[PDB]
Amino acid sequence: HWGYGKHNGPEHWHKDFPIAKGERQSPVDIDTHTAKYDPSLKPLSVSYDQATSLRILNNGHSFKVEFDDSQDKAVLKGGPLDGTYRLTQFHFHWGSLDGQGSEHTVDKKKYAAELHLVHWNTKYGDAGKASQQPDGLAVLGIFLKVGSAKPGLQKVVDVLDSIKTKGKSADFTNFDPRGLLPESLDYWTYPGSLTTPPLNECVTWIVLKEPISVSSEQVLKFRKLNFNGEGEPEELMVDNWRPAQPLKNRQIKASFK
Ligand SMILES: NS(=O)(=O)c1c(F)c(F)c(S(=O)(=O)CCO)c(NC2CCCCCCC2)c1F
Ligand SMILES: [Zn+2]
Repeated sequence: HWGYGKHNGPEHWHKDFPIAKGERQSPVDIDTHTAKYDPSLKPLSVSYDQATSLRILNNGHSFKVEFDDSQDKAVLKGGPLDGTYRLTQFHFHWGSLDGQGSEHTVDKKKYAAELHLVHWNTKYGDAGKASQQPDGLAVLGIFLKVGSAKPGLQKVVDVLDSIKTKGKSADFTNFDPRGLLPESLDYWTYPGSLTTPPLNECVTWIVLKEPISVSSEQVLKFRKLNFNGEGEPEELMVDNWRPAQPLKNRQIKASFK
């Protein structure tokens, strides 16, 4: 029943999910001047060569591309992480206009959108179980700015007209998420939470410093999606971002100087 609107959006979520007011909620503003360079952090290992995309779905909040995560096929390790995290899905958050849409901010700057690649720690066996653990998930966050097109995104944007309204899905195989990554894997990292209900405090966030560029046409297709189900009043799926939450005692670490 939650969403992003005036009566059911982020300021209301604490009533159903009191963890919304917890000590490690996400997203956050990344103050780049107070982030601590940690020379002991590892390079992030992203191993997406054998990834198997399966389907794309409009769930009424975002859209999400789900992967075969029953094998060790698309894994994140290294960086701040201990052990192996398997990719289960990615999704995006975006704005009604180019000056907003990201969840994280950088020195208060909002990006047009943010891509989240969600991974779960294999020591917990399954994504639901992992979501109940303090080190259960690792989410790789990538900012999107509007400028030149990202050719690797086009396969995603071109099927969005088939999943316009809540509950629609389609097969979506052979999508390579490597085509969504920027050149650099320099990153900030901090302990946080899911940014949607149930808001569990189970995420190690890894947010890349380098944005990708996407074109105005690509992001316009995101904005044609609908929050509503077919046959309810039309509400365009825009501004599906949670604003920055208090950092509380946490340190953000940088992998770079
Ligand atoms: N931003 S985020 O990465 O914290 C996020 C979402 F915004 C999001 F919408 C989803 S969702 O569509 O699946 C809706 C429920 O929050 C997940 N998904 C993860 C969290 C759900 C629990 C199971 C663990 C892996 C999926 C999710 F991780
Ligand atoms: Zn997200």
